[PDB]
Amino acid sequence: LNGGITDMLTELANFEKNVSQAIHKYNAYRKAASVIAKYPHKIKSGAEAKKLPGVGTKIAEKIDEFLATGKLRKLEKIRQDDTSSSINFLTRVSGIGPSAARKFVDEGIKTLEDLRKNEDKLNHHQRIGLKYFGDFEKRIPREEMLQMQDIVLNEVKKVDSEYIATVCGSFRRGAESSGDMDVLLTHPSFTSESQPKLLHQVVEQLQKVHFITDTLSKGETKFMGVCQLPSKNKEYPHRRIDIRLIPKDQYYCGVLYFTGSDIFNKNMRAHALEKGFTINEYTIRPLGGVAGEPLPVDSEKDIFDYIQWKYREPKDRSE
DNA sequence: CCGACCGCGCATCAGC
DNA sequence: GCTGATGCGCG
DNA sequence: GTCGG
Repeated sequence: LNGGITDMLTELANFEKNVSQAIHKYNAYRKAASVIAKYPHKIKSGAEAKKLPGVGTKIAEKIDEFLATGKLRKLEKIRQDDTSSSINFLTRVSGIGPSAARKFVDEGIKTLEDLRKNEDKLNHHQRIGLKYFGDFEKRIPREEMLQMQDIVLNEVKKVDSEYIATVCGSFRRGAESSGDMDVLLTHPSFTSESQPKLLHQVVEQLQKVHFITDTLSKGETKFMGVCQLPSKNKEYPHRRIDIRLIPKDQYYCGVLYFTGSDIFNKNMRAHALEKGFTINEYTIRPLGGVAGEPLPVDSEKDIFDYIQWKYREPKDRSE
């Protein structure tokens, strides 16, 4: 409906973040693009959009110019500037942030090919990001997710039956396609007052059956890496998977949190306020304005009960 | 007018 | 070698 | 860049 405007804003956001290294402007722009995309009328002026939360005076000028001229002068000058367009592109490589990008580009490294020539100048995460540059930008069709979940839940169940695993993200809301695979893991012998190699044991199994192919980073609670579905002798693209081990007594707060949507938790985090509780990523604690101890949570329903809110199916949690 | 705008786990580096 | 800072990715 | 205290 307003495809141009939201593209323009998203270009602007990518540029403040990657090139100006001004992350707050980056979120301001995308915030603005977020609300404008969710606007059931074709915007007809800057002023019109100004009535929106997240759209201020400056973005309003840009919308008038884009509407009037079909382009934005600021963006043009930016696209025809090799430095900032080459820094902006390099960040598409996982492991290359604003700072690394600019660094490379200062010393001539501008392209994927320049990166291959210089593999010896990238860290491990970066090498892997370079390797799977195309694959990481692909979306994961649901029926692959489904198939991926099956192996992950299946291989966890096989290390120790007490393991609990939940693939969250938009996928848990039944979105047709995901961007990565986010699994939350926990285990009875693991609380806020508590085994030695719980995550490891599971990452290994998944490696042992050739499902996990590369590790970006791995510690006692968070795993970031790459996986791939087996094929029938045209191989599947490689995909990003995170795996997070969480204490059992905060597990379900976790699940609720990493299921979103961002907006659903917003209207919930800030509805539980009305009713006298503070929800966060870890716990639901009561308010006295001082927060008491965390309450027991045995499921997602429990959290919904505390704020006496009707339970909302992950699917219907779009907002 | 002026500061907030999430803040955390892991990898790596800067400074001893 | 150790400790704290920084970069990066991510709900 | 936009917001709200």
